[PDB]
Amino acid sequence: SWQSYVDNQICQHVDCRLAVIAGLQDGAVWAKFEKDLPKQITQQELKTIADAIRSNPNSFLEGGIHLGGEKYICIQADNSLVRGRKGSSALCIVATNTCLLAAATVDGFPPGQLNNVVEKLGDYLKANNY
Repeated sequence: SWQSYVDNQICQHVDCRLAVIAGLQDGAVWAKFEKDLPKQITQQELKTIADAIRSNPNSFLEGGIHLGGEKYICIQADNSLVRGRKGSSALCIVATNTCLLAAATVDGFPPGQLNNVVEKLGDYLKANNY
């Protein structure tokens, strides 16, 4: 299931604050895991991200990356990979052929392990034409 990808492939390999798989066209949530977020992740947040990663990755520089009612400052943005930080919490977002994959880790978790896990799942999905 989509939820098993979130709970196992992502959140048993990193210590998640959040993880989500959503549709790249409409931001529909296919699966999600949350820890202790100020607000539940919304389709509106996901669609905003999807539209920016598809049409203008620079938009994340103005006003940040909003997910779970939290703002992450952008440290990397292009049409298939966006990364951010909120304090010592890292965020990594990938666009596959059909999906947005996003995960953020608890305070202090190594950003590179997060990036490696998300990018690896993205590559698996892309290799299956997802």
